[PDB]
Amino acid sequence: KGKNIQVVVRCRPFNLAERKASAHSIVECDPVRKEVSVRTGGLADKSSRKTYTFDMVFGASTKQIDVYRSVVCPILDEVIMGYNCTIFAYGQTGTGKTFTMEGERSPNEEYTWEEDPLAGIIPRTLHQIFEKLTDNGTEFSVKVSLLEIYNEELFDLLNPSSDVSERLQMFDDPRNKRGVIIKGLEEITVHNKDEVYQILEKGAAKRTTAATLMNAYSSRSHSVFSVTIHMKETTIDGEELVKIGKLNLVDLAGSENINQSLLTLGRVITALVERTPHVPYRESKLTRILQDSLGGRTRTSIIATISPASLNLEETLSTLEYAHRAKNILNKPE
Ligand SMILES: Nc1ncnc2c1ncn2[C@@H]1O[C@H](COP(=O)(O)OP(=O)(O)O)[C@@H](O)[C@H]1O
Ligand SMILES: CC1=C(C(=O)c2ccccc2)[C@@H](c2cccc(O)c2)NC(=S)N1C
Ligand SMILES: [Cl-]
Ligand SMILES: [K+]
Ligand SMILES: [Mg+2]
Repeated sequence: KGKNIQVVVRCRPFNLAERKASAHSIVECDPVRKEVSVRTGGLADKSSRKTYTFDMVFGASTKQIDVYRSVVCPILDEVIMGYNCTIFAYGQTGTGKTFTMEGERSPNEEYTWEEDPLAGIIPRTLHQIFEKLTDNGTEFSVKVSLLEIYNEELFDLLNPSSDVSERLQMFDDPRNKRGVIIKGLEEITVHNKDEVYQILEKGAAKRTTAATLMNAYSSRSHSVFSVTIHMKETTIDGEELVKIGKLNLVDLAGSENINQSLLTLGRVITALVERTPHVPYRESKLTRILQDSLGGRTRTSIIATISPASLNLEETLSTLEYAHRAKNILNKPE
């Protein structure tokens, strides 16, 4: 008892701009063999390709529901059992980190947020939480906070009584040693499924007001969306089980090459896989906050997003090489 960090790769399909220009892919996926092959240069007539094996692989045709049913539901269940799980998204801007985590809405109001097929991890997860706990006989309370880092300043994106210019501050919990205390960050209680949306949307709004202030805010900022569940399960025979589960959904700043947290994460990951005594957790806010998610007592997953365009070959390969090194990181949950 321990468990490796599981890494999945998700290629995005071509957009219309790429299709109208008869875009040809330099990427291939074999979910069955769990491999991703990349045409590192040359022709489809004859070429050289680089292959990588990950814990899971999802090609361009993969829909949100697929990702949720495969990687998220199983991790949500662990969370409901009373554990800590963290999921990430890593990749160059434009590859789908935000689609994956939050997703979007189908045009012309064709749908309600609960059935929108374009929904990503965050909302589908908040919807199931109520769907699975209200079902059985469990007393629970759910909580959410959306913390984001920009050039090492922390921003609270869900306090509708504050503005965002205000940075919050970080301190170490004298209680837990692999933890920090973020003074003032608000924790919004989601009383029921029909409250989930406005809460998200509000964060959407505060965010667009963050984009006006900070340059490239959506590309250079790290987003940590946390949902905390307090459950008091009473079995049918009548036993009381008091659990506390926490899930962190992190949308990292684009990997494309200033960002102290991005650089540190890579250095922390290097130390962990190279079994180096000192792990530079403290050299960045992101890594101190999420210290337990990297060689800690939390179940971690990294979803690496990539592009199929030949224009992004170089960045696509850095992302794979990076994600592939992560696989060797060891975590001990209980
Ligand atoms: N898996 C996908 N399926 C359909 N569209 C996608 C997918 N991944 C990315 N896209 C599209 O690509 C663009 C890149 O989106 P985004 O999620 O914002 O990327 P990033 O956060 O990595 O910068 C969006 O317009 C989005 O709709
Ligand atoms: C607000 C919001 C989302 C979020 O998860 C989110 C964004 C910013 C901060 C916190 C959460 C997500 C979404 C939500 C519900 C249904 C859906 O289909 C897509 N994507 C969009 S477009 N919206 C409207
Ligand atoms: Cl769906
Ligand atoms: K896909
Ligand atoms: Mg984004």
